[PDB]
Amino acid sequence: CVWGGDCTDFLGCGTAWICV
Repeated sequence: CVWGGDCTDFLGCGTAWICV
């Protein structure tokens, strides 16, 4: 749940930066 990222936090919420 951020914006301007590569991956996803929760889907529908926003992106995520670092993901596994």
